[PDB]
Amino acid sequence: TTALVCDNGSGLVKAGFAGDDAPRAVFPSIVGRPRHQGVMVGMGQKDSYVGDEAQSKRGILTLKYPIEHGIITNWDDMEKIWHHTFYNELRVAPEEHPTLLTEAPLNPKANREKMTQIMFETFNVPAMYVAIQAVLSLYASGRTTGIVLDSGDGVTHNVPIYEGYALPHAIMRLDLAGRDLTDYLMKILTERGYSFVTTAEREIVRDIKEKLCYVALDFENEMATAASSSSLEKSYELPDGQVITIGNERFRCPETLFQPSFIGMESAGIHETTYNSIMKCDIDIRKDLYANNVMSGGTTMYPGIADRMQKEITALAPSTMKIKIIAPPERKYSVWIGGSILASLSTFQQMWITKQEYDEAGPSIVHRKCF
Amino acid sequence: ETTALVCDNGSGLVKAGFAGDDAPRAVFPSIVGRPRHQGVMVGMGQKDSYVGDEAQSKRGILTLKYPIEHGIITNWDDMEKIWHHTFYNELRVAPEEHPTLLTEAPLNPKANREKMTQIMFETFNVPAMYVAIQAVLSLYASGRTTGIVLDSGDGVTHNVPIYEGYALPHAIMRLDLAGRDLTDYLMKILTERGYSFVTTAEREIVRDIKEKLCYVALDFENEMATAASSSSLEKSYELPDGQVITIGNERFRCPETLFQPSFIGMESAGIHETTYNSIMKCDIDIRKDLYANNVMSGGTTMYPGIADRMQKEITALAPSTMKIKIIAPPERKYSVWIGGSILASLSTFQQMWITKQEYDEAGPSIVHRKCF
Amino acid sequence: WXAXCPA
Amino acid sequence: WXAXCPA
Amino acid sequence: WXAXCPA
Amino acid sequence: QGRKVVVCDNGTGFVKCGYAGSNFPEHIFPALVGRPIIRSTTKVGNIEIKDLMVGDEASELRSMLEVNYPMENGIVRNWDDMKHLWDYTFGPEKLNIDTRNCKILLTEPPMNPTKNREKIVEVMFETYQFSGVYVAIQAVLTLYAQGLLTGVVVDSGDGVTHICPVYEGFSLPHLTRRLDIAGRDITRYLIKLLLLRGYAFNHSADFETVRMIKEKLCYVGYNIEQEQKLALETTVLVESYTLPDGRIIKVGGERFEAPEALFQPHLINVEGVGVAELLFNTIQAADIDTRSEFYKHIVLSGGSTMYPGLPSRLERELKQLYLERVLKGDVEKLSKFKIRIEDPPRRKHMVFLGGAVLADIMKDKDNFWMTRQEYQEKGVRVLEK
Ligand SMILES: Nc1ncnc2c1ncn2[C@@H]1O[C@H](COP(=O)(O)OP(=O)(O)O)[C@@H](O)[C@H]1O
Ligand SMILES: Nc1ncnc2c1ncn2[C@@H]1O[C@H](COP(=O)(O)OP(=O)(O)O)[C@@H](O)[C@H]1O
Ligand SMILES: Nc1ncnc2c1ncn2[C@@H]1O[C@H](COP(=O)(O)OP(=O)(O)O)[C@@H](O)[C@H]1O
Ligand SMILES: [Mg+2]
Ligand SMILES: [Mg+2]
Ligand SMILES: [Mg+2]
Repeated sequence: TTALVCDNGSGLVKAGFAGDDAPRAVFPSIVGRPRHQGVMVGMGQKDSYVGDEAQSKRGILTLKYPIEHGIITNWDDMEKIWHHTFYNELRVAPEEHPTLLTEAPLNPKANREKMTQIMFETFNVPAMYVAIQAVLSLYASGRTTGIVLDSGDGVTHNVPIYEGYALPHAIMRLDLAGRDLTDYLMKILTERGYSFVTTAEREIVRDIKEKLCYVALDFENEMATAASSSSLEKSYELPDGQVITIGNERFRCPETLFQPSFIGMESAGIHETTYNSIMKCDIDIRKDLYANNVMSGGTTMYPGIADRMQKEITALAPSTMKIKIIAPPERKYSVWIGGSILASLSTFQQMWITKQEYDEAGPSIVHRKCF
Repeated sequence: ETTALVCDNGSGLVKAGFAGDDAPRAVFPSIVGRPRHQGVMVGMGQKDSYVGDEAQSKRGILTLKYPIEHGIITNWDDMEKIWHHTFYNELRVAPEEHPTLLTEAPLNPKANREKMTQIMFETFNVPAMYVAIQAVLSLYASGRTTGIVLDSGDGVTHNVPIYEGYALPHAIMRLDLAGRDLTDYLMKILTERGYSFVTTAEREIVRDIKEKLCYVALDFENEMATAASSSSLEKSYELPDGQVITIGNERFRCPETLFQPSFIGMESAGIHETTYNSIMKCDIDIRKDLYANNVMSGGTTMYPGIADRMQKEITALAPSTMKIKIIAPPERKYSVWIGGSILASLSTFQQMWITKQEYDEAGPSIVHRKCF
Repeated sequence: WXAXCPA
Repeated sequence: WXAXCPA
Repeated sequence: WXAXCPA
Repeated sequence: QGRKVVVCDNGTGFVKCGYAGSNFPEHIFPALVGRPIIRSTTKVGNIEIKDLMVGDEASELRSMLEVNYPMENGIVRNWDDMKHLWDYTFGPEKLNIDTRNCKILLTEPPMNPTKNREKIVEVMFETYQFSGVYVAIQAVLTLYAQGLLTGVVVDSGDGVTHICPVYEGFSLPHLTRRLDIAGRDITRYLIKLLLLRGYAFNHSADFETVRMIKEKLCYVGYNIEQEQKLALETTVLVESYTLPDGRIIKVGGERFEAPEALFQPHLINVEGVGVAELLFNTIQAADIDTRSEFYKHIVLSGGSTMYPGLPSRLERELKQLYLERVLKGDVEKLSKFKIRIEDPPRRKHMVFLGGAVLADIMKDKDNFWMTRQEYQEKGVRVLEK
């Protein structure tokens, strides 16, 4: 009667039924194992606490993210998380309904083939499909033309689009994402006087950034006002009760997106990459692309990011037209909403890939299925 | 004043040497790199700017940028720096001692020519110079007076039909597709295989890989089918770090972009189609001569089997009642420089130069009327 | 280029 | 990744 | 240190 | 100025001082501080003593002293203790230098809070009123003693380890990492283990007692499995040391596993990845043109790296990483890979050599230091970097 849409986000997993406006399962992608001897034999010990629980008891586990910068590194962890989400949380058998999967652009074909083979062989799903997060973002936004800023936890990419067609030759993928920002935040927090190394403190710093970070319209002016540090410093309460005061670090780490040179990467910022991508497009569609700029992902919720992007683009672009930035307040789950809407479409009921055709043809079929 | 220097500002490489020699005396890529890090050590205040083979050697800590893009200069400071380097450090010849010869692609903006002439006459105060076209020098090097030139360089590909003692300026076609786009497409496909390359150092690495392990395919579909049976076509390359990369279909995929520009998304035609259109636009009688002689030059046309594929495509498109011959000299890389040297050595050309007196009295616009 | 295309 | 970058 | 570790 | 410069490394465990243009340090003393204490157990006063004593004398008379360490991991705990130590070393019996017309060189650890640097520079400018000072990174102070413009430093010592790779001279700040392992910790662990053996130890002075035993007996292994099997199948590796009181202790197995914490931080409750693994990861995360040059040239700096067998373990681990994470076990292509660890004989003191050579040529020109004049102004500090 319905289908399930699963988004294997680089740092989080979103899943739910096709038709619902909100996901029914939102847990981070953590597959933790005990570090200590395994000494206790009573009430509850399990070889690998992977999943939602892992966050609660992270203090005695070596948390490892199965997916790194959009590409899977450990297949056992991914299969374990898939099994957990399908059974423990959703409690829906794979055979009952099909599954929808999404992945970042410009990914290796090996990952796609392995994922399709595992899905068709292990869980024997009746049918499935592979799509792109940006197109689902367009579907969720209810628009047919624009440029997508899919700045996820692991990968940031853009895909120019036009009415009824796309431009595969103008796709740019940047490895910079939330994980690098967290690493830089840890490094600077070290320069302040607070040290964080293990993965538990990695989660702590991730929460701190999620709660007390914002972008700066002007870097130099903000630094000068920080020189007069009497109205910008803020305090955060650690689990142990210790209080940490954060000043310039609030608006320093986000600036790494516009200044990749801070981490040492010889690349350009998101504004420069979007400008280059739009310039590579045809002249006529440049106006439409400028007039519509959709952004999505968990790395673009920092207040003031839209204003800074607008200012930078207008400064770079000619000052004779109007540039508009659209920032929906629900961009976190835009990909899932788009996937659900696409699945609900009547015309898409035949585009699925079934077991019979997959077995007769082979894993290479998915490669030709909408690129 | 005994000889002259010929410099070819290639889109990706620079060729220079004395007039009379059969081989260039200076062959280095056009790279103007600057440090990207901060610098800590104190016993070094070295060369804020880096050019030439030095830049290639230490490319790992520099932001390499090509001064020339698709045949048109973008940064004049970099070009002047490379000119100074080539003149002094490598050639070690003062500009005043001998004149200089410059070459450029056809259908280039007049602003570039005027700026180049002004800089050459003002900064280095060269006694005289001239501006020419790479294709005509290719003809001079080939020792022929009639044919069609396929000057597929690193930045620009163009054709210029010619006849005995005259040219056809109204049948010149210039295509922006060149080696740089091929390298970008190769990077994109290498990403689809599983190998990632973004920065300029890996750009040079992929350029070398293409230079060493790329070839054209007579039939695309047959080659793809044989790739489906991938047990005799895959080849391995050794990276500087020691990692080994296996390349299969990518060897014969990127070159096909020349015949199928739609791969990159450009709404244009292939080299075969453009040459056919250019020859058709010419007069009927000279079509036979143009078919009988087809000179090609440039660094983008060294792929083995390219000549055979071009011959097959042209014969298929052209009527099957005459003979089409492709001439592929094994030294087409430096054909332009050889032609420039031969032209400079010509006695009749000793008076066609442009000197400082006439340039100053007339102005920069003189070069525009000098042989178009 | 200056207008149209990059170069 | 396999070559270039980690993943 | 002040936070994390002693020093 | 007086054309007089003294180079010091006010580290954590030991403090070294000396003049510029000197092959070897003139004076070497440790950082020991302790107020007088009387132990009812045994021993009474024999010779003279003072209320506050530090320096080498502590190493000989710690029996009747409450020895404490002022600095660990290169960070400030006790301002007064460091002030007393600085007064002692600057007194007329350790250095005997004129503060008002002298210059000094300081080597603070990389990746430390700016507060320590600010406090130390302010103290030097105010309490002692030095005309000028400087702060340098261990990278130059090490690579400059043998003429190397490129390499990776694995400097390890009391406190924490650090790494500061440099390619063609230019710095690479984004490729440095810190771990919570050092000699002091290896000591805490020789201790939990000899405790198991059945000996009760304190944390006042015996901490210094185990130093000599670790220096003589403790050693690192080549292969953990073979050495463990040898230990459990044989008892020839047993050895002892004569304690100051004449007591004799047996240590045959604990002397081997203590250094293993360097490659296995799990043993001491640290989520580390290993020195060799960390080095491999750091090299890999860089660009490509620099990986081969970094591997070719590598240095083993610091007194805590003088353990016998560390170079062999490190090179073997690096080769294993190269084999497994790159070639997937293809040994044939692994033969040509080459590594040459740089282990100068003077690995006990190399930073002082670098400072001396730096001051040899960086003394005539006055545009190098933080001159006293700039201190009196506001909007100051971060003069150079
Ligand atoms: N409220 C927030 N503010 C800033 N960053 C956030 C916030 N919520 C999540 N993030 C960041 O966005 C990431 C969420 O993962 P995400 O961006 O959605 O990758 P994906 O798009 O592939 O699911 C997290 O790494 C987190 O650092
Ligand atoms: N041995 C080679 N094999 C294949 N391509 C090559 C080879 N050498 C150069 N090339 C290609 O030819 C280009 C340079 O040739 P070149 O003629 O100097 O460009 P230009 O016409 O602007 O002077 C390079 O970009 C490179 O891609
Ligand atoms: N031979 C040794 N064996 C084991 N550890 C040693 C040895 N020599 C020194 N160490 C350890 O190295 C630490 C200090 O080394 P060092 O680098 O000289 O301190 P610093 O960095 O201030 O110069 C000492 O605390 C000691 O525990
Ligand atoms: Mg995503
Ligand atoms: Mg050329
Ligand atoms: Mg030291």
